[PDB]
Amino acid sequence: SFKATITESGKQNIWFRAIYVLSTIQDDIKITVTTNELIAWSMNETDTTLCQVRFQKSFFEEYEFKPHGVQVIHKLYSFRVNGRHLTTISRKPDGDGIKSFTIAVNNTSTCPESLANRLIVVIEMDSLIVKEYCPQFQPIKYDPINYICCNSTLLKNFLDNCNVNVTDEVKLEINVHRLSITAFTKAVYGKNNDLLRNALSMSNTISTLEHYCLFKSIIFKLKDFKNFITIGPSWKTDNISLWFCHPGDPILMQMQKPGVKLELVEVTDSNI
Amino acid sequence: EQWYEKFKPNCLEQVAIHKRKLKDVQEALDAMFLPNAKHRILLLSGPSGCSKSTVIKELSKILVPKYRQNHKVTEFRGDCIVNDLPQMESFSEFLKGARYLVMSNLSLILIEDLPNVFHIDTRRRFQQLILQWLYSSEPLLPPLVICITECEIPENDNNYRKFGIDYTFSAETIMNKEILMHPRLKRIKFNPINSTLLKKHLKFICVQNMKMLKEKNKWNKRQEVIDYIAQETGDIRSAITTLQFWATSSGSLPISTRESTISYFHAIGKVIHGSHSTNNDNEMINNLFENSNNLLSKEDFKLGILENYNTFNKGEFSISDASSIVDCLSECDNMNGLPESNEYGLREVRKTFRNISKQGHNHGTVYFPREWKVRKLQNSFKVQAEDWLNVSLYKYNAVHSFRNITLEFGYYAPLIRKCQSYKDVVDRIGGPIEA
Amino acid sequence: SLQLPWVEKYRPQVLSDIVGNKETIDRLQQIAKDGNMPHMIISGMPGIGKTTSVHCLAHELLGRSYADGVLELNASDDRGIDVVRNQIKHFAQKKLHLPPGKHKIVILDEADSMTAGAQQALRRTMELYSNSTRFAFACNQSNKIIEPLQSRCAILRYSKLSDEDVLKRLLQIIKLEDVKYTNDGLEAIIFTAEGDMRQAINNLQSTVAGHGLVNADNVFKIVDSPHPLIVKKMLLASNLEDSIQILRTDLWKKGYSSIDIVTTSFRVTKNLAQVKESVRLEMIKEIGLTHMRILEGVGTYLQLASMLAKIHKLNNK
Amino acid sequence: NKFSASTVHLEHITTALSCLTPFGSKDDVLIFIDADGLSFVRENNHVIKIQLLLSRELFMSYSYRNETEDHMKLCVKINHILDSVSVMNRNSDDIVECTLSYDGHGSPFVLIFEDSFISERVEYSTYLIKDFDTNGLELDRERISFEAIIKGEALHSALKDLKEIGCKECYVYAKTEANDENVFALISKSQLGFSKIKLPSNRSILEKLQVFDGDSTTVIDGFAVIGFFDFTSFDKIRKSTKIASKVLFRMDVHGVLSVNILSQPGIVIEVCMLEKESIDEAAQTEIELLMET
Amino acid sequence: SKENLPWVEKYRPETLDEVYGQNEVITTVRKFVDEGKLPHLLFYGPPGTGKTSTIVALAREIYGKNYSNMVLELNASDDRGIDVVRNQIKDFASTRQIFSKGFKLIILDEADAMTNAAQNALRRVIERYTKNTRFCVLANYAHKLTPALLSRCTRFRFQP
DNA sequence: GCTACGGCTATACGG
DNA sequence: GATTCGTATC
Ligand SMILES: Nc1ncnc2c1ncn2[C@@H]1O[C@H](COP(=O)(O)OP(=O)(O)OP(O)(O)=S)[C@@H](O)[C@H]1O
Ligand SMILES: Nc1ncnc2c1ncn2[C@@H]1O[C@H](COP(=O)(O)OP(=O)(O)OP(O)(O)=S)[C@@H](O)[C@H]1O
Ligand SMILES: Nc1ncnc2c1ncn2[C@@H]1O[C@H](COP(=O)(O)OP(=O)(O)OP(O)(O)=S)[C@@H](O)[C@H]1O
Ligand SMILES: [Mg+2]
Ligand SMILES: [Mg+2]
Ligand SMILES: [Mg+2]
Repeated sequence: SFKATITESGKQNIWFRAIYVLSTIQDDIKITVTTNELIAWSMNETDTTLCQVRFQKSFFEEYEFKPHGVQVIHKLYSFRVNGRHLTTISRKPDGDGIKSFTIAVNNTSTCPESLANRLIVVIEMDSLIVKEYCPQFQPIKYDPINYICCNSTLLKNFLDNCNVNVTDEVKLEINVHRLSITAFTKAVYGKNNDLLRNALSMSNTISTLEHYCLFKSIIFKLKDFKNFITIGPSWKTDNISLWFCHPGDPILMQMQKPGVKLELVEVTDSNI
Repeated sequence: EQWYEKFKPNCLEQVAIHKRKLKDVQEALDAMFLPNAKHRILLLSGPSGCSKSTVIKELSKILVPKYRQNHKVTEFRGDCIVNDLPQMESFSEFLKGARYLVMSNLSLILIEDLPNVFHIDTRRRFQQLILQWLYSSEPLLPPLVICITECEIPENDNNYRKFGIDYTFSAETIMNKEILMHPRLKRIKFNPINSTLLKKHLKFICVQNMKMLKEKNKWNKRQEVIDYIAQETGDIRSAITTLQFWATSSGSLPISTRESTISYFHAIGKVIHGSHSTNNDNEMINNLFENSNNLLSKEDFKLGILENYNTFNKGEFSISDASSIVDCLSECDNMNGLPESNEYGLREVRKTFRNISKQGHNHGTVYFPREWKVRKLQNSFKVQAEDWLNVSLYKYNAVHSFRNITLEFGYYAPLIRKCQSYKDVVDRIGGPIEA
Repeated sequence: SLQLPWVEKYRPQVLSDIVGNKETIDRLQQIAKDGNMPHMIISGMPGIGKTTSVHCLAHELLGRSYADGVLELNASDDRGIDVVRNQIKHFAQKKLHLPPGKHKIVILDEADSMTAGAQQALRRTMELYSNSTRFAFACNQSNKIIEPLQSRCAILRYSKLSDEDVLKRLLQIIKLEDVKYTNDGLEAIIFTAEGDMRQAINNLQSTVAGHGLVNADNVFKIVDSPHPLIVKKMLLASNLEDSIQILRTDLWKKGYSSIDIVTTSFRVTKNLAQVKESVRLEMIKEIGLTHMRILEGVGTYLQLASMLAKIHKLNNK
Repeated sequence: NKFSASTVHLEHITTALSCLTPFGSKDDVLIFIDADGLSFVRENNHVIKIQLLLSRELFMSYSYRNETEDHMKLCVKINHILDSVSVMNRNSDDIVECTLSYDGHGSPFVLIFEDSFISERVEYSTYLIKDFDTNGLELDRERISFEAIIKGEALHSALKDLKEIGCKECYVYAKTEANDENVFALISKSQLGFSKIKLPSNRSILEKLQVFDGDSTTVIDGFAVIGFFDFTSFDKIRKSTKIASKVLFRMDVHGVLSVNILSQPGIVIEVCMLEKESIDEAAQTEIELLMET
Repeated sequence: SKENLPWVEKYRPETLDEVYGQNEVITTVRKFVDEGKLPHLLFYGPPGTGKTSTIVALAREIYGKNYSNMVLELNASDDRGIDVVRNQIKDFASTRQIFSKGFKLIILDEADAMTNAAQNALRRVIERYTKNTRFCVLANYAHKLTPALLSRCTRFRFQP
């Protein structure tokens, strides 16, 4: 039915990094096949974060799809695949580059049990070595203010300078004069005012930014923001969009690529 | 599907739970959904198949869509292994994202699949992460419900390093006293399902299978099998599974349910007063050793026998019987924990209490041994004696052995120092001696 | 040199060839013909047909899908918390197109030796994926499986195999192999088996290999009478001079160790009938003191003679 | 001394030692001393054996004055040597001239490291030799079913991919098609599923694949040999293929794979591996279906 | 070389004809070898009765000069824990026998000192690879062996 | 062409 | 298994 092939380098680095991030978010990555795009998404167990990566048909050399599991809305075949398993197939080996990365599923009467509920991914190295994999998949059903347009790299350096174990929450205080974000963690006080957990408040300020349309204070997690931030800077050829409304409302993070759509939704702190 | 999955309750009236227990769970849960609740965590503890989560889910179904500031629970999945996360950090990232499940995103977080607590480091991490939630400074936090099933850990890990978690999977051996005696933690212990509710629910399931029951000529003997299952087990899931297995059968295979483990005080009472099921002490003792060897081998059981054998008739039996019991226990203590030692001590205690047993005996209440209190007072004595020794080393250059301390230094030395001060420790080492 | 032992050569391949426990085997046949297998725990003494029943049920329930629908894990394989969390989870998550009423089977042989954490993760494993795969635990002592796991399973207890099922299977094997026998030889083989099919087949094989004709003399010159039944005879003697005679001739000069005799005496006393409880506890005490003396280094015949003398002294009084 | 060998290219004897560690990290290593060269043989669980050989041409001086016996056998611990030559290698940039020595049975194995200022001398205790003989785990040279010559880099990359995908069990497919096609694959059982790595039929990676009917003489086409191996044993050659220019694969009907690794003179590595029972006979047909797929 | 040995080691039997006292066990194992079908054996008896001398001579008779690569002898002097059973014994039983003498032999001397976890794990290695390997268990105390392991072994008693 | 340092990985150890 | 207090029901 569906068959997609990637035959470029940066096109493969962005795919591998997106798959790695979606595997870090949830154990099983969610992939849906459309006739015009490839939607790979993943949601946390707490249902607080949702990262979705959309690969258009122009991102692949060939994007055959014959739907004639399946769910009509336009037909849509969705399936579940293990993230830790797909992140090693798409891993770029050291010493032998990838020439053609083909991903396909053949759920037809012509297919035997080797292709029944098992995804087909083809890797052809530049050394002509052909590596075959058959990851098992499970059919499923798809489950589908102020504006900030800051530069991704200025965020990138500070975010990489933040450890997830010692810093968990990020504050984003947007002002018309300047925008300062601070990666902080709170302190937990014990029985006799004992320090169960410390408080680190590493911070950085970026002067006001391109499209700081306020038309504030927001708090959300950090372990997925860093990953979604470093997804895009893998296809070297870089502006992130922050759409948040209220403390209790989710924040939307979007990035752009020539053939890749990046979306991240996170639940924000309802504290006012 | 299976009858315990297809005949699951739809509302709270179909849940096999006691009325008072349901009332105490309901009021506590309703109180924990208030803006600033006094209780932060609700620890439900009890045996398996006691509707501990089967009541939490159907209570959340009517509670969460009442306080959601515009419907179900968020359960922790321990088996989830994500790419970039240490295994011990899996619960931390769950509790760090679950705390965002507050107003307009409200969800009761239920922890029934506990993390791996048989490994010490992650058990300690679990404890300190719960303590970081009880002592959290967040103005608003979601209600947290933790269900722990009390089950005896079977005989494994032949190392002598068996800890409490290596003997019994209970809230006492998973949590610590700081969590268990916290002002913001509410514990509601659950009891096994009584015979009446089990009978009523197994009869509702039968009238929902009446056609198939009658076709296999099993509809008049349904009363006896429901009664036998209700009398034999207190597990609703096991009861429904056994009923389904008996109904779908077409032969005379015998009704067999799961096996339950006795309590420590239950085993003590069985040794002392005997069991009503059988009047043969040999059979009862053999079954107790076969099914509960993990408890009859611990020395605290032989200590509990010595602590509670005086409760047979409130202490009104012959001194010869008590002397025989304690002499047998002392002789068993010299057998180096052989399997023949406990099997002789318990048999002798039961034989002694059987002959003197008469009708109308008003027995007493058993208690746990105080050996641990003595062992902690011994450590306090050690600390105070070493304080005496080191404070009596530089002021007056002198060495003295601890054996001489426990005989003449702690009554005489304070009696000299306080008498020299009535005109440097001055108190009796280890506190005064009473009686 | 390529001939298999009769234990493995005549291992049943269908549920109809499994003798003993007629009701349970019939129920397993109903499960095999219907398909809706529930979670089950099979327990019993070793060598009565627990494993060959689960494997035959899985075969008769899957057939051509047995290669991809059965995951057999046992004590010889690593069954830690990680295997349950990864291998068993992926097998349960696997979607296989099986006939109607048919489910995947996870045969966890020797489930009594599994660690507590793996058993606790198995709770979630069966709770999430009960609609696709079913678990078949086989063990020897069912209390070693935690109660939360037993609550989700249908316990099937296999009883000891009687002297008639053993004779039926032995006669089938004899007819298949064409060996010479007589009635008393088969009776002796069954008597030495003590409810064990595997031991009965091994003893018959040894007798046929050694001599060829299965009579009482050739059976008893290579197979020995069960030493619990000799210890019971020695401990139930009336006067001391023949209990000492038994302990010497049938236990000491035959090669049995003193610690073995002492350990067998304890189990015999725990199940001895027609003896008063006061007598039984004193016998247990004497056996325990003798056990301590053997364990401390003194494994002599005099220490066993003294134990029998004390037992007779407590018996006559 | 009955044996003395001197060298300056200690990197050769260091890579030779680094090829032996995969076969256990703390056990006995057998050293065979003859006039042709110095060989180290290591056996693990009687299922796999590795035999490197250091020729006399790798040493300036190779005396071997032993005359009563043609070959000398000594058994020493590998952990003593590895723990020793590690701290010696702290200043390996110095011009070190290793001197191996052995004076016979009962004498220690001497390893002198002289830097023209310091002469470190290490004597290794020799232990009794076990019962197992290393000639048992060798392929029969008249029963070869397939003979594949593969490059070192491609095999190393394939082994590293099998390691990264887990690969609890491994399969080896070798079929020569009638027209011109040669098929060599390394199929793996792992957590992923059923994965296959196909070596190219081009003559730079797969120089020569030749399938016989169990006599190493009758070349036939259309039939494939399949070898079921445990990747625990199959991964022991991964550290040896890292310095391999060409690798020779040979297997007989008895289920023994003889991996021949030649490095560039240089060290000659011979690894012999045993094949599993494959008691289940459906994976064979599924392998055939997968390769035809 | 053999004259500088203690008499208890110098006069160790090398063939089955030099083992005296145990006539019924030898006359059974010899027929077992002659037919070529050797079951899983269990040797029990007092110390110094000839169990090890019997099993080593039997393996030499079956395997001849291939005793080195065809017999895995593990005793109390080597670690025999759960990992040893799950790795060394299992890969010795699973691999092929280079078509030398048909079946492999694993001799577990002094198996009474073996932990219960290892003896329980060995039960599914004894009955799974029985087509290519056979297990012999030598013990002096049968109370330290699990009942299942005793069940899957043919017991031969070595009399004084 | 060469080197140092960060990331990946195998292994001994804590409880 | 024992005692004591508290219900629910026939
Ligand atoms: N009338 C009923 N009342 C309660 N549970 C029922 C009833 N009918 C069916 N069940 C099922 O019985 C099971 C009882 O589950 P719970 O007791 O809530 O879980 P649990 O107490 O944690 O038991 P463990 O420890 O997980 S085995 C559930 O699967 C219910 O769906
Ligand atoms: N009812 C039976 N009918 C025929 N053969 C049987 C029967 N029960 C056991 N056997 C034989 O016993 C041998 C193996 O039996 P198993 O089922 O593996 O033993 P088991 O009952 O599983 O005990 P454990 O706990 O696994 S050692 C084979 O040779 C079978 O032929
Ligand atoms: N039947 C026999 N015939 C001749 N020599 C024997 C016989 N039995 C024992 N021996 C001698 O006794 C020595 C020790 O016997 P082994 O067979 O090695 O040990 P064992 O008899 O199995 O007792 P354990 O259980 O190992 S202490 C042998 O090396 C022989 O020299
Ligand atoms: Mg539950
Ligand atoms: Mg079995
Ligand atoms: Mg011996």
